[PDB]
Parts: sequence; C-alpha cells; structure tokens
Amino acid sequence: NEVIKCKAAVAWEAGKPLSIEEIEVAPPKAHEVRIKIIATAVCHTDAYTLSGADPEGCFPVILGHEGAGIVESVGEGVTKLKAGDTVIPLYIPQCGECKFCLNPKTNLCQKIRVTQGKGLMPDGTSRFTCKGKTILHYMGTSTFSEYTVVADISVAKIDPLAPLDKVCLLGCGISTGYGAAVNTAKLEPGSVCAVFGLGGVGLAVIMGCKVAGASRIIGVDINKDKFARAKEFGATECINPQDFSKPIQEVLIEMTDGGVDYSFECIGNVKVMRAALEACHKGWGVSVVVGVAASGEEIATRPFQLVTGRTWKGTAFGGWKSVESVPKLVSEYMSKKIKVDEFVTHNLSFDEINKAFELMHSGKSIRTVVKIE
Amino acid sequence: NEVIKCKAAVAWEAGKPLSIEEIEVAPPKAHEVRIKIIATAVCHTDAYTLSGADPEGCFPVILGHEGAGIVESVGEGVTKLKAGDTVIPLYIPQCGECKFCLNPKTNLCQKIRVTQGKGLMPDGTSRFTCKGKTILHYMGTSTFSEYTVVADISVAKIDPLAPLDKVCLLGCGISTGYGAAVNTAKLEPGSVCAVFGLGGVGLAVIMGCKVAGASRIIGVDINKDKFARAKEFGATECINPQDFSKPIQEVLIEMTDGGVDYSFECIGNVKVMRAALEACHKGWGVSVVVGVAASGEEIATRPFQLVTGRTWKGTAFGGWKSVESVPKLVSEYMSKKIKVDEFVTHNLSFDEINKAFELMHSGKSIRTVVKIE
Ligand SMILES: NC(=O)c1ccc[n+]([C@@H]2O[C@H](COP(=O)([O-])OP(=O)(O)OC[C@H]3O[C@@H](n4cnc5c(N)ncnc54)[C@H](O)[C@@H]3O)[C@@H](O)[C@H]2O)c1
Ligand SMILES: NC(=O)c1ccc[n+]([C@@H]2O[C@H](COP(=O)([O-])OP(=O)(O)OC[C@H]3O[C@@H](n4cnc5c(N)ncnc54)[C@H](O)[C@@H]3O)[C@@H](O)[C@H]2O)c1
Ligand SMILES: Cc1cc(C(N)=O)ccc1-n1c(CCC(=O)N2CCSC2=O)ccc1-c1ccc(-n2ccnc2)cc1
Ligand SMILES: Cc1cc(C(N)=O)ccc1-n1c(CCC(=O)N2CCSC2=O)ccc1-c1ccc(-n2ccnc2)cc1
Ligand SMILES: [Zn+2]
Ligand SMILES: [Zn+2]
Ligand SMILES: [Zn+2]
Ligand SMILES: [Zn+2]
Repeated sequence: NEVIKCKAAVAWEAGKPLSIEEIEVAPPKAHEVRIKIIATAVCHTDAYTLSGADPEGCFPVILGHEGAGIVESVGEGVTKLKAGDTVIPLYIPQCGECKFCLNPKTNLCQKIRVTQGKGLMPDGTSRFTCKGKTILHYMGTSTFSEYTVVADISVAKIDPLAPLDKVCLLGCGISTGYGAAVNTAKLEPGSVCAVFGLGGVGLAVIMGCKVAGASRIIGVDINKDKFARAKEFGATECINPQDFSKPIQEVLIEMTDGGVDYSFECIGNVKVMRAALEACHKGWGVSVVVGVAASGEEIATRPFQLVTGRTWKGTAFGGWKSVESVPKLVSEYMSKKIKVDEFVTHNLSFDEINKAFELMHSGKSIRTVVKIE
Repeated sequence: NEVIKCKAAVAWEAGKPLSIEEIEVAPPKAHEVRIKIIATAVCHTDAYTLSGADPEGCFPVILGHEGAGIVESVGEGVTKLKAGDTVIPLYIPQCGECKFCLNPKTNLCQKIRVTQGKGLMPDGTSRFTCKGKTILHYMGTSTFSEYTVVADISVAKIDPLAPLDKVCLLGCGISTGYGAAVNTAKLEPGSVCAVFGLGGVGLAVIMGCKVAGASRIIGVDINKDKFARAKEFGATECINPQDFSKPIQEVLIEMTDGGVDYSFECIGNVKVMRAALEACHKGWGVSVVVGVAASGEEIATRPFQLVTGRTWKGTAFGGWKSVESVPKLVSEYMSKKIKVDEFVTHNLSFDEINKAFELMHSGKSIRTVVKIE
C-alpha cells in the first residue's frame, strides 16, 4: 500500500540500448493488481518497437509482454485474485460484457484498448516515475521490471505447481501457433500442411498440426540451420527456395500434385504471403496469416485465385479467449500433451538483457528467457 | 442420325455484330446429346467475349451458355436420358468420379475442361460446319443455335411441367446469386448484409439474403434507377457513393456502427472489392467475391485487415453441384419459394439478337430472353 522502489530496464530514445535504472511504482487504484515478475521472454515486436520503426512508438517506455509472477497488492473492488497467487498477464483481456466478449466467433475485447495504446492505465495515468518523469506502459503489461501494475481483466490464474521459469512462453508465441493450427484452421485428420518460416511461431504451428492429425507437413525457409529442429517437431520434409530456379508456389504445386490443403504464413513478408495463397489447392485450400507486416505494405493477388475456391483468414493470439483459456494450456503442458521445454534456447540474467536483443538480431535463437527474480 | 441443317448466329471477328447463317450439325458420337434449343438468355460474359478483350477468345464461334430444350438424339453409351426430355445444359458438369466430385467442399469438376476451353468436344473435334469451315463451341454449350451437341455430363433433367421460356435463367445468374447467399456464406438469422452492384446477380443475392433471414440489407450502386427494384426484392435501404464526399467504407462503418456482417461484391471492379473488404465488421466479417475482373488487375489490402478477423472467399456457380442441384431449384421455383418471373425485363426474337447486346450496353435491362423455338 506504499510506493515500491525497484529495478527496471528503461528505454529513452529510439535505436539506443536499454538502460538499467531505479524506478518508483505507485500503489494500485481501484480495479488494479501489483505483480512481482519472476521470469520474462524477449519477443520480436519488442525489438521492433525499440528500433523506432513503429509509427506509434512513444518514449520513454518499459517494454515486455510475456511473463509470470506472484501477486502482492490488489486495488479496491477486486474479489477474484488475492496475494500470493501465480498468474500470467495478457495483452488481450477478457471483461465478459462487451459485444465482442459475448460472441463465440471472436476474442478481440474492446474495453481498454484506447488507454492501452497510449501507454496509460484505465484511470488515465501511469504508475512509473523515474527521476521526476513519467514512464509509459507497453501493451498493457510492461514486464521488463521487478514490479508492474496491470488491470484486473488482464490477468489469468494458473496452477501453482507450474514452473514459472518456462510457462511464461505461453503468452505470445506458442499460444499463437497452437491456436492458429487448432482454432482458426480446424484441420481434419489426413490433411497436407505447409509452413512458411521456422521461428518460434512456425514451430508452434508445426506442433499443432502434428497434434491435430495431419499426415504430411512441409517446412519452407531460406536458412538451412532451422531444418533440423523442424524435423524434430514433426515436419516430414523441408525445402529451400534458393535451391530452385522456379518460384516457390510452382515447386509446391508440382510436389504435392495440385497444392497443399493448409498454408500458414509466419514471417511478415508480403511477397511470401502472395506465394502462400497461390500454393493452396484449387477448390478447398485455406491460407492463414499469422505474422504482422510493416505499416504501408500491401498484399496483392488476382481475384481469379479467390473465385476458384481459396481463402485468406487471419488470427491474433491464436483465437484463444485469453483469461478462460490460458489455464487450460498450462494444464495441457502439465500432462505432456504439448512441448514448452523445447522452445527455450538461451537463458540470461537481468543485467545482460541487452545481449538478448543481439541474439535476435543474428537469428541464432528461438526464444530467450530472462530471470528477473 | 443424320446431319441437321439449322439457323445459327455466328460471330466472325472481334468487335463486329453477329451474323445469322445456316449451319450443318453432325450426329452425336459416343457419350453425346443433341438438343433443340427453345429459349436462351444473353449474359454479360457473352458480350465480353464478343468485344474481343478476352485473351482466350477464338473465332469463329457460337456464343450462349443459358438455355433449355428438348432432346432428339443420344450417342452410344447413354442410358440416362432419352429423346423428348426437358433439360438444361450446364457449363460446369458433374461426372461423379474425379477427386473434385467426391469432395463435399467443392464443385469444380476437372474432367473435360481442357477440351472445353479450346472449343472442342471431348473426342477432340467440333460438330459445327459453315461453308467449309469449322466453328468452335463456347463454354461447352453453344446455345445461340437451333440445335446443339453437348457432352452427357453437362445436362440436367428437370420437371416436364416447367415453363421453358423462363426457367432457362437458372443457368448462370439467379443460381449464382442464390448460392452465394445460402451456400458460400451460410448466413444466420438476424444478420446485416451489404450488396455492391444491383444487376441480375445483385438482385439474386438480395433475394437469397431475404430468404435466409437477415434483418437489415443495404444496396450500394452509382445508378439511381436501380434502387426501386432493389426495394421490391427486399433491400431495406439504398445508398449512392456520389452523394457522399467520404469513401464508401467509412460511410458504411458510420451507418451500421462498426460494419456489416456480410458483404457481397458483384461488379468486377478491384477498387470496389477493396472497399467491400474494408467495410466488414472487425472480428467476424466475411466478404464474398462473385464477379470476374479483367485479366491483369490485382486487388490489394493491408494484412492488418485480415489479422483482426475478416475473410475473403469466392464462388463459381454459387457453389451448387450442378447436375444434382438444378432440378431442386426448378422444384423450388414451382412452389413459389423463389422469384424467376421478376428478372426478365425484355423479350426478343432470334433475328433481333443483336439488339439484345445494345440493351446490355446501355444498362436499361436486367435480363433479356430470346425465343429460338
Ligand atoms: N499475430 C500475432 O498474434 C503474432 C504473435 C506473435 C508473433 N507474430 C509475428 O510472427 C512473425 C515471426 O516472428 P518469430 O519471432 O516467431 O520468428 P522470426 O521472425 O524470428 O523468424 C523468421 C523466419 O522467416 C525467414 N525468412 C525471411 N525471409 C524469408 C523468405 N523470403 N522466405 C522464407 N523465409 C524467410 C527467416 O529466415 C526466419 O527463419 C513475426 O513477424 C511476429 O511479429 C504475430
Ligand atoms: N463467378 C460467377 O459464377 C459469375 C456468374 C455470373 C456473373 N458473374 C459476374 O458478376 C458481374 C455482374 O454482372 P451482371 O450482368 O449480373 O450485372 P451488371 O454487370 O450488368 O451490373 C453492374 C452494376 O455495378 C455498377 N457499377 C459500376 N461501377 C460501380 C461502382 N464504382 N460502384 C458501384 N457500382 C458500380 C453498375 O452501375 C451496375 O449497376 C459480372 O462481372 C459477371 O461477370 C459471375
Ligand atoms: C495493432 C495492435 C496494437 C496494440 C498496442 N498495444 O499498441 C495491441 C494490439 C494490436 N492488435 C490488434 C488491434 C487491437 C485489438 O484488437 N486488441 C484486442 C484486446 S486489446 C487489443 O490490443 C489486433 C491484433 C493486434 C496485435 C498486434 C501485435 C501483436 N504481436 C506481435 C508480436 N507480439 C505481439 C499481436 C496482435
Ligand atoms: C476461367 C474459366 C473459363 C471457362 C471457359 N469455358 O473458358 C470456363 C470456366 C472458367 N472458370 C473457372 C475455371 C475452370 C473450372 O474450374 N471449371 C469447373 C467445371 S468446368 C469449368 O469450366 C473457374 C470459374 C470460372 C468461371 C468463368 C466465367 C464465369 N461466368 C461469368 C459470366 N458468366 C459465366 C463463371 C465461372
Ligand atoms: Zn470484453
Ligand atoms: Zn510477442
Ligand atoms: Zn468430376
Ligand atoms: Zn453468364
């Protein structure tokens, strides 16, 4: 119930490294929760915002949107979570009252997004003070800190037995891939699937396709060093566009005799998205867009590709309804139905957080986990 | 069983009028049917091919792909249809054996399309002789003639009580609109729908939406003279893009509080297709492409429109399985469930066939019916 002094990794300008500093964190107001972050993961959109390319970037700011922790304080009006619980913050809440929350077809809650995009709590202010300045929040969580304040609808409650040093990855990547495979596509047994890109999201998609029951899975990438891991996750074969003179969709059409049944696009390249649409089977093919492109880029095609059967669709947070569905995923990981331990490729300490970004800049890791205690 | 002399409307070069001539029609070979055309309808793709803009146009050729008639002769191996029957030719057959015919998700049979696109019968030759030249077939039917020869899988058998002078329209237009409404979209009661363009296909789509059970229907067009008929078919309101300074998708978003549930695009303009995608509701919107664009045009959008929920899909022949589904549509018209008599706007004789095209060039008619006897 009093201001907490803690250590954070603040960013001050676009394109500069993060600097470790001491910050003051205010007590939560009505309908808010204070969380001590235990572990976190460094995602790609964090580095994208840090670079400064985002037209909506606001500085100074504390990044991070993947982590798990333990509750200390709750505001006035909270009757759902008490101190000592193990929880996961979420950048897609679930109020349960709006028109988007009563529709089973969607999961895009639209209650606090106007303040979340500006970097402020729902009341209209920020809880982070540094040397007489106010530091904005990032994507509603801000987990690059030892303590953080979030809204009461952005918190999911998990089993206390879960290891918090690895279950944190179920915030952005593994959940998105698994949901893309088993929610937005809903693929029947015996299908043929193709995955573009073999990062964290691609490997999660491959895992979901193998779990659901597809017979043949094709992995596509321009870096050979990934192929090995793909074959461990369930991909039957892997190809490289640079080894063929013909365009990639023609290679896939020749290989699969007509085209694949499902194609997942997990990169963020508009040309790859067009190639992914044109490689689906005529009559019943489906293409799912998972990655996010830079602002100002357009994906083109001819309407003759849609008239003869094919479909575009897209997914955000794998289509899961976050608050009521993340606990089920943690339970699934308890039963060894899905793989979480095989995604983490590196471990760092808090002070070396900058090093994490450099690894992401080189393409040598899938996911890195930072221990914040 | 002998060559038949008949009257036809042959085209000799791109951009010239059709000329009425006398032709010889050969007896059918194995797995073929000879039909005496009674009535026909002039569609938009006929005039498109006649203009010469089609990169695949081949001349001389006999156009037409909508009509009903009576059988005279059948080839060797036909045990399904006998002479005197009332039938409808179809530009999408149904063999029932290929991989596309055993899949309930599609209706694009791929058995005789290679010869159909070239203008020849499956054996490899044409049955139309004129003054020592061979005349190719059009879209597998060629109904601008008093007698025509078609394959045995391109014929649907209907109730003999049907009036053949109006049931012919169930070949291309009304079927496509009705199927787009109730097959590819599958819209639930209480939905909001928007239709772009108010020709024959647009009015069929409106009829299907009203039958299925949507509550609110919005018609969009740039010609005011159409709006009246739309209000008779079930459209609740109609708008004109030229009356507003803002782009049309913003007008629709403001009007419907977020966007429509379903949007059908029935024109063939790539800019209208983009505007139709951007006017669907966030989270659960769907956009169905029905019209065909000119070769070399691309429809563009940003992937942020697909990531947040929306979908493109397309339809050819309304998704009906032609041979087994057209008789059901004729039965539906017998019970007054659907409207066929309200589409025909003009009637002509065979010799005035050219006049029909001129009407289509002015936008004063929905469908014109030519009586061929
Ligand atoms: N919509 C969502 O909810 C959501 C969630 C998480 C991530 N994402 C996005 O998914 C994308 C993947 O991110 P990530 O960190 O999981 O993996 P990553 O971006 O680090 O890996 C990208 C892979 O694509 C390959 N690549 C580059 N150009 C290629 C080309 N022409 N052809 C084939 N491969 C090419 C690269 O070699 C690489 O293996 C990102 O853009 C991310 O923003 C979206
Ligand atoms: N895929 C299929 O199976 C199939 C079947 C039949 C027809 N079609 C196609 O459907 C299209 C419609 O053909 P039709 O004969 O039924 O009607 P039509 O083409 O004669 O009517 C077109 C209407 O769109 C309007 N238009 C032009 N520009 C516009 C704009 N910017 N905004 C709004 N309206 C505009 C016109 O005023 C007109 O009312 C055609 O392109 C046809 O080729 C497709
Ligand atoms: C565009 C956007 C901005 C923010 C922000 N903070 O600026 C947050 C979310 C989104 N965004 C929306 C629009 C807003 C929206 O629909 N919703 C629903 C509940 S609240 C909310 O954000 C749809 C999809 C996304 C999205 C963006 C990035 C990632 N991504 C990439 C890598 N890692 C994460 C995943 C999804
Ligand atoms: C591109 C095409 C050419 C021909 C031809 N004769 O050149 C015939 C059909 C198509 N086409 C296909 C590819 C081929 C195909 O999938 N199939 C399935 C069974 S056979 C066959 O044609 C998919 C959709 C269409 C199509 C084209 C025009 C119209 N349209 C417009 C106005 N009025 C009619 C409707 C559909
Ligand atoms: Zn909500
Ligand atoms: Zn992320
Ligand atoms: Zn078939
Ligand atoms: Zn037609």
